[PDB]
Amino acid sequence: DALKVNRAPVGVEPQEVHKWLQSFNWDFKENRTKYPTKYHMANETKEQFKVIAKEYARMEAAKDERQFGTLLDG
Amino acid sequence: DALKVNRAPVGVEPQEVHKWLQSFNWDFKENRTKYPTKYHMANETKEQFKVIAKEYARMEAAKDERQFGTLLDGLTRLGAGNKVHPRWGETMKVISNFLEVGEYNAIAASAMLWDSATAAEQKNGYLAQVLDEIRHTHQCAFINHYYSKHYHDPAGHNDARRTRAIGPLWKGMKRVFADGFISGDAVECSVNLQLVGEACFTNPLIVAVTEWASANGDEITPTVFLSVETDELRHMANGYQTVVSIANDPASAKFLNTDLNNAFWTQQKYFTPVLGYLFEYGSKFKVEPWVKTWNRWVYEDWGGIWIGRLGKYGVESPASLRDAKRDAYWAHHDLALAAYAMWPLGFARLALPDEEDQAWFEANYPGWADHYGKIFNEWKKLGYEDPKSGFIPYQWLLANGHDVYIDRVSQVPFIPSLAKGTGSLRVHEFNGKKHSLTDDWGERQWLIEPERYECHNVFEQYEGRELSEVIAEGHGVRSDGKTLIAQPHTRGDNLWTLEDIKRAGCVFPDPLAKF
Amino acid sequence: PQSSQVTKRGLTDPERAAIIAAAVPDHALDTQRKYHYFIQPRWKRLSEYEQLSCYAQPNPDWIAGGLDWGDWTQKFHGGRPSWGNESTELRTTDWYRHRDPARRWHHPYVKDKSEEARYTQRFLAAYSSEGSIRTIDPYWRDEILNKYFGALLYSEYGLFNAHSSVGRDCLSDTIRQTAVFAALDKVDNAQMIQMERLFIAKLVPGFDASTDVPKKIWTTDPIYSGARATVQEIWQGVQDWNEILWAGHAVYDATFGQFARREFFQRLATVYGDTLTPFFTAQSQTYFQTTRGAIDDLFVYCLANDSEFGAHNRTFLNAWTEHYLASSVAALKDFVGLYAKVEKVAGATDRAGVSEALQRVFGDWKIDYADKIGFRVDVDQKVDAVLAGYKN
Amino acid sequence: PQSSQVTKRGLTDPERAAIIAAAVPDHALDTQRKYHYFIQPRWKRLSEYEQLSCYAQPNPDWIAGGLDWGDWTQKFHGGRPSWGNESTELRTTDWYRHRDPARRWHHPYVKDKSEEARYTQRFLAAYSSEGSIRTIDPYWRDEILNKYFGALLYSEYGLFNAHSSVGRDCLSDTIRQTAVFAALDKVDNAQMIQMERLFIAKLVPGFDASTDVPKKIWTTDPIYSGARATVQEIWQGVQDWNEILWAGHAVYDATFGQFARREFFQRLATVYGDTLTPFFTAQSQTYFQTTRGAIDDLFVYCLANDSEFGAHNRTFLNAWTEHYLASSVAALKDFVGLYAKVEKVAGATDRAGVSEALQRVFGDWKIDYADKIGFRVDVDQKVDAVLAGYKN
Amino acid sequence: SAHNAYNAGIMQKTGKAFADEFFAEENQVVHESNAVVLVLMKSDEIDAIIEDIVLKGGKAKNPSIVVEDKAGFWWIKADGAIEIDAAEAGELLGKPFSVYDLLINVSSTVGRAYTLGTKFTITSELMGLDRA
Amino acid sequence: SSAHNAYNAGIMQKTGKAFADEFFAEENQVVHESNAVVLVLMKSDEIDAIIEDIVLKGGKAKNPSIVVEDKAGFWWIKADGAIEIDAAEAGELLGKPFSVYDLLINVSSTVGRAYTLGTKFTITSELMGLDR
Amino acid sequence: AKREPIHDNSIRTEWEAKIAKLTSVDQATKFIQDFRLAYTSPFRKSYDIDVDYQYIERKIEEKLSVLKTEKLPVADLITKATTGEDAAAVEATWIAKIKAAKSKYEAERIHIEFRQLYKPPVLPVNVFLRTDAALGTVLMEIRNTDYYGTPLEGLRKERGVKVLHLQA
Ligand SMILES: [Fe+3]
Ligand SMILES: [Fe+3]
Ligand code: NA
Repeated sequence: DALKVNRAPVGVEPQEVHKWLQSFNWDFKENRTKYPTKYHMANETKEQFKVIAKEYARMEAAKDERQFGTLLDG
Repeated sequence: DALKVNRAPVGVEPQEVHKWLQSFNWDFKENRTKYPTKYHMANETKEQFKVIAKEYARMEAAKDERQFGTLLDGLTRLGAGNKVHPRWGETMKVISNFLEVGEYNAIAASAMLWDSATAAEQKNGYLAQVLDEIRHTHQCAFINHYYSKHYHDPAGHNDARRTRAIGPLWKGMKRVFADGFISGDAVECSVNLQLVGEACFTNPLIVAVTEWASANGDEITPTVFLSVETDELRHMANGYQTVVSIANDPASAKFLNTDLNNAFWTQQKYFTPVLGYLFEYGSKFKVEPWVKTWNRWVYEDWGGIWIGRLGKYGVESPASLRDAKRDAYWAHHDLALAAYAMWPLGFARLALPDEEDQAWFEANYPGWADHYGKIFNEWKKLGYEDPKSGFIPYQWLLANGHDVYIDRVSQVPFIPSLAKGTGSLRVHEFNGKKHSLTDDWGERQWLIEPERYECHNVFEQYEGRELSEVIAEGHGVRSDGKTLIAQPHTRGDNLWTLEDIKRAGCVFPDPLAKF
Repeated sequence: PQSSQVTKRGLTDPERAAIIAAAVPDHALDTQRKYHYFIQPRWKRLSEYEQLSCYAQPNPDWIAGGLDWGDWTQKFHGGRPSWGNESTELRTTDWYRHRDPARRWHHPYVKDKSEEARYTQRFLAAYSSEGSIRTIDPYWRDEILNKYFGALLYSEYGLFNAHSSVGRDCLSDTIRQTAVFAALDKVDNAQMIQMERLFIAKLVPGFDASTDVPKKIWTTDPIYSGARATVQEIWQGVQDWNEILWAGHAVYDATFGQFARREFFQRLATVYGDTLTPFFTAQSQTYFQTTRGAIDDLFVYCLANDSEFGAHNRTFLNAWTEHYLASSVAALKDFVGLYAKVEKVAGATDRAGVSEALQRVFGDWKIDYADKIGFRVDVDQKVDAVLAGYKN
Repeated sequence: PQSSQVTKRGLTDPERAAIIAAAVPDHALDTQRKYHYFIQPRWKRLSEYEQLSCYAQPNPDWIAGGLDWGDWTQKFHGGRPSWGNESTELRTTDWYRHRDPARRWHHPYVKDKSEEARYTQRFLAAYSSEGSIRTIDPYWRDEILNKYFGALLYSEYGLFNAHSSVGRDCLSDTIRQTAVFAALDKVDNAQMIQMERLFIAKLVPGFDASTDVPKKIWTTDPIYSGARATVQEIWQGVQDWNEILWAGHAVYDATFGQFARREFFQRLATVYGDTLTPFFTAQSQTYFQTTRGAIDDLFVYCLANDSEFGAHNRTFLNAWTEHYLASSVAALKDFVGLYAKVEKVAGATDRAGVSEALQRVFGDWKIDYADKIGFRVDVDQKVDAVLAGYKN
Repeated sequence: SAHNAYNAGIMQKTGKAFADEFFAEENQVVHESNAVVLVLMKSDEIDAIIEDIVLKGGKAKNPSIVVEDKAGFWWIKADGAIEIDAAEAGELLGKPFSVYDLLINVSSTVGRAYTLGTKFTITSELMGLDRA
Repeated sequence: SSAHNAYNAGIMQKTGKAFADEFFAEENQVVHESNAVVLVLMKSDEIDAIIEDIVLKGGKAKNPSIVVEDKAGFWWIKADGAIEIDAAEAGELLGKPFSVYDLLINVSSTVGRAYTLGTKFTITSELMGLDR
Repeated sequence: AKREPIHDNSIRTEWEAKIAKLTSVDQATKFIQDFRLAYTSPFRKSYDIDVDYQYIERKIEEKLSVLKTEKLPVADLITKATTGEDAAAVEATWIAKIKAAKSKYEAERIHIEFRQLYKPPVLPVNVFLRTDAALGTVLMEIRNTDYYGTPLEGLRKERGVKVLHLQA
């Protein structure tokens, strides 16, 4: 209601968003690749490194800062 | 209206917000500083480096990312942390941790300038300075933190915040850039902390030292210290704005020359011998004579670009400068005698000057060989470095009448029978207590302000106690509980233990009992 | 060439590197590589935040928790120590106990605010390009937001300057860091309010971003009469640094400050079509909860429950709370007169809406602060006291 | 020890460093130190963005602007070249001309999004601690926001995958960077929509953050019928990579996308007491304006005004615009049926409010895109076309 | 201008010759100097600024500029003032470079320093005391 | 220990004609199945702590076949079966926030099947989706 | 003389035993005032506990402060000294006292004795800090008047030191 709520500090981890990515696709007749291929087998798999856009950027920027610090400074 | 608007991309630059900062203050009767001060002149000034909170963080975070990239990535991959000459790796135990307490006290001093400021822009600039001094505290900690992880002797790098309390050189550090800043007139901090401390002494202490580090293989300290000083531009600029307002009011200007002279002497009394000792004796490769470093940075550039230029507006050359120049030439050599003689009380491993060092000392300080050099070579022959010798030079000094005294004001050690720097012993009894003073400037400070200077010295606290027991009680040992952190040599073998110290039978006397 | 020698680097110069390598021993001289290993860790492992911060303050043993000994080298005229027990009424067995739960030393602090600084400017350049300001209620924009949200910056500015004496007087390193970071966040709030006003001025012709009207309202409008009196007292009326931190953050800003920022300007922005203000209140409210965690640790974990002085400290904390809560209730009673100038929205600006907003603020404050120091408070009584200033 | 040699570093090993010092000449062998100095700078001086990006694609001279020569080393079965002019109808004198006005190479791109990533999580932990969700209109939260803003993630997701063939087929380095960065921002939008729904689920018991209802609405509800038909065609119905970029960003997302994100969910959040959604739409709208700057440069500066093929390209751009604008107004006509389910607020959700919102979207689009390629459009005609789907 | 060199004047002497001048009566008070000292910590951006701005257009305007290599930083001394335009450096570096970014590696100043627009300046002038 | 996982194990010990004779031997003209995994960690402050206090202690205690070699700029690790690194253990070691995503900042190369499960990173010889 | 350990010795233990027997605010106030007059400042009566008096003073402060919160009404903690005097009257009395001092030697003793008598917990912290700062302002100003006017030989006589040694 307007008065009572859980005020425990929470966020949303990347894996929490990632578990719903598989449901972002929907079925329609043209939903298939545009390029020629010999391989037409079922290939609905899960990726081993759960990543979303925000977490991708955080990881790579962290790598960059250490790399460019070493180059441009040290 | 609901349809038409200028859709050009615009933001708000920091100077756009900053121009309205001065209007953030409002008038009420209690809107004044809480701290005692002699200065009550108009001081509504503008800060030369417009900065707001968001831009402050952006600037400093950008400095940090490059600094920590160099340390945690590049230099670690090179193994640079153990590529430092042992003398300089030991020196950075003292330099970085002692500076750390100066940075930490600068937070509190900058808060007094913040509190005593009357213009909103000035209060804004001093908060940024307060934040910078926090940054510098953690930067100094990070140097010793990094040394603890990668350097061949982490002991003393890893616990100075308690092991520094054992030795006498730490007492003077708590005044030079600490108590001397925060325990006095709040707006006078623009003179002692800023016009003197930041504008004069940070340059040799933080900038010039980085070339000595590089010469001796240390690239960690230049990475950090050079980033530290980038903040000092704003700090110097903040203080100058207040010094101008002081010089412009005749009632305020009549306090400036005395405060300047007291500040210069207070800081140089410790800075000059201690830093000169750490530069020349705590290194293998010398960049230049310390007295030339002092001449370049303190006397010629600071004294000429700041004090000499301000002479056009009533600021006088410090009356104590003559005494200070004598200290610049000899006082660090005097201090080396006390530092080497009382080595078990520190937290660093020391190295007697080798034959190449001795030739360098005598060439650049003629007379050094026949005085200091002969003493160090006699100590070596007596077994200064050998843990089985039972020899510690402090007892040797006493047996030959070379008593060590502690200045009640500056805490700087003084050996009158061996000193070539400025000083003469004055021993006064007052209210049933004996006090030793060492120069004309400190004695005036104590005579006029005795209740400001009641610092206990190591001889008063340790009187009658044996050396090894003081060290053990103060945790001055390595993780084995027995081997000393401090050593009289920089080699990996034959390290001294508490039992080695105990065999010498060194007991602290009362140096004033004979008066 | 140059007049001074080009110093050869010991790291790369072959001759000096060989000399250094011969002098460095082939083994470590100790195995203890944890920087300040003797710090008592608050959490399961010692943190870098603690390693870099703790015992940086060189307190002697006669200041609770200090590891040094003896008197200070130089004191104030008269004898005031550099730091001393006379600086606050509160007592503890160890002033070093405090821990910021966010574990902020300087670098993570400026790192986070730098993200906010740069993203803010990217947001403003896109917002101006979007033209989204076109749908804001002009009366709210011109007569309520510009004037009274602008006036609110002076509350944030006064709370910022209240920390000046705290930054000098407080007795430990972690406390000093908490206070200074909290001070910057307050002056940031005041600068961000002005930034939004300057931003709107670039989008709306005739919109005056000068602080003349906001300052006149803060200093003379009875709507801010109680708030300004309270801020002047917390800032310039006391020097007990624990009283300043408690009265400032745990009482005044937690009650009046939270109502003004969150219940009035942020909430009503989302009923008057204001798509801009929530971006700025998002920052001040994030800063408030971060500051609260550190303020909560100092006064509740450390002081109100100190093994020897907990009840002693609660005696002073109770007395301070009673005084500054009355100030804050009087400030809110003055402030809710601003609802007489706003467009009526059912459930938000009517009596029932304002009542529920006061129930949230006073109710949250009882849970977050009052219950933790044993301060009894009747929430409905405090709500009804403020509502006495609400114009039906 | 170890089986392989511990390699001595030439930078620090004295013996190897001395050998290197003897081999390095005592002077530079050329004075041109500007990396790829021959790139034609778009601005006053060469930028690092251009230095690192331009001519990375190894095009031959028979692809306009290429500096190489000869055929590709390996082509598709049948003869399709690695890259070829057959990939798009549009022509230019130089495919390398495009410049992102934000000058984003990979590092500034992830640097900025990293700031948004970390600040978002700090905002959510503070927002949940603030309890500000308590004042949101529950009907908007449960029946409009959760269901139809959730359904909108499938629009952003489809636009993201429309770039897959673009990332392979497009003919220059700066274009490829623009296309890929735009694709990540779209999938970010869809992931951020789901993040808000999962976040609300932690605050409101009974709130279902599953995508079951949003997906059912996206795939079967007539409110999104036109939008989904358009996204399916732009994503999977065409392979001309310029057509995809233009139809996707310059027509569909610039009309339907901007109305849904900015005029509906972001705007109405600030009339129904939603203090949470504006934080998320702030990012998607920032990403849109950033993408628009690069898309504007590709199609207006470079293609619609190419010295030899400007009018030629406008012929195709006009035909694409006519087709995909008709698709977008049909999408908008379906979408404005959602106003029949919202609580009526005068000037926002009534006929006049929706009309003024459509006038902003279509009016801004005429200035930002249509006027620049010579596409004639009657704004009032398109507004009245959409308003035919609005229930009075 | 060799009078601005790090090892100028007394710094050339060693041994007794140095001590004789160091302790000379006329050198027991400070001497007013019209110079400024600027320290720049070495980095990619700073080394480019030193070579193509300070040692070119900088020294062309102020021929008294002396630049010395001090391992980890640049040592600069000149008569009157030293200026660095961040806008000029930004054109040189090819990346965003405000006056705030310039200060990232500006380590030390001996003199009166300020920022005016995109320009950083350290000057011998005593602002607020000297005539405007 | 296990010398068969060393960088210079087997044929790599030989030089000259001896190396060529085995390199061109008939049985060495087809690949041979290996149960090993190879993990590469680029050197850094965080990684060097993880190598010394995790991989060379509890790591090799669980998997005695682990071989670690110094390759100047990176660590070379080879072991039978699998290699695992728990980011939670590293975070306790470093005293700062350290998720499994932060652990991957300096994990350079993998020869084998790699994945993250919770806070643990693992590279295994198992062919997931095919084995068992 | 042989000093005992720094942080744990018989002097501190013996004084902690004396402090534990204080049972009233009045008794503890007399205890702490007598202690500060006897063992603190350059005008103390005795240096016999010099390396221990600061820690012992801390323990006396802690005892008096807890006794205050246990026995005194809230208003007394804010507006009264534990001597019973009105805190504001104490401030006005001692500010007027130091402003009437005819020399720095008179002014220094007024400031020193004020701290000896009214250092917290005797005076409320807020009142004490106000007065201490006001007193320090006057003391600093009169001391920094002709700071170098009196030669050291005259300063030694004005201070009243017994000169034990002057190096040639
Ligand atoms: Fe500093
Ligand atoms: Fe500073
Ligand atoms: Na297929």
